[PDB]
Amino acid sequence: MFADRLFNAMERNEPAPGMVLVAAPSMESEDFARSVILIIEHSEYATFGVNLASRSDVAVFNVIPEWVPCVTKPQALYIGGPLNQQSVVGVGVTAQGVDAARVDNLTRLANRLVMVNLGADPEEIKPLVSGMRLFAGHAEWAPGQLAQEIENGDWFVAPALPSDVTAPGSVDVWGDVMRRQPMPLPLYSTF
Repeated sequence: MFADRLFNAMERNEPAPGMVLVAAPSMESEDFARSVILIIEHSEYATFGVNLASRSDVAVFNVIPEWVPCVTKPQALYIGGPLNQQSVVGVGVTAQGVDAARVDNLTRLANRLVMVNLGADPEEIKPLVSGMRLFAGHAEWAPGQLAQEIENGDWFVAPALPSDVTAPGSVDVWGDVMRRQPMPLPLYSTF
């Protein structure tokens, strides 16, 4: 866009758990280009999030095989971010009837999105979620840093959908999240 950075022509939704940070088309960093970062923690100390757009070549079975029954295909670890890549976290979609606030092993982000305690018994969790994906590594923003970057036009804050977390392997996550946003963002998606 000529007038200004693409996102500065859009509305500014407040960052919060359950929202995704969409990378600007011009962001070129190998670790963050075309990422869709789900915010999983947002406090005065930091903001943590996991990219939903990058599938790794590591199969869940080769790391935590006990969770494969609950993992939505592709059953591979997704690269959540450049930090703590040995750390794995699970994001699920609550099943009908479930209220995460009533389950110790499920932490609500927003709507039906939840954090799954991977230390829990997979058999306990299985009937409580209709989908789940595992993320190795995460991204962290120092205090005030996310605001600065948003002001710089680096990120577009938008709500996440369960379909972003359980997206099939043939789906272009960054591309499709951009296509469901107001014009002219869809004109910058690419497949």
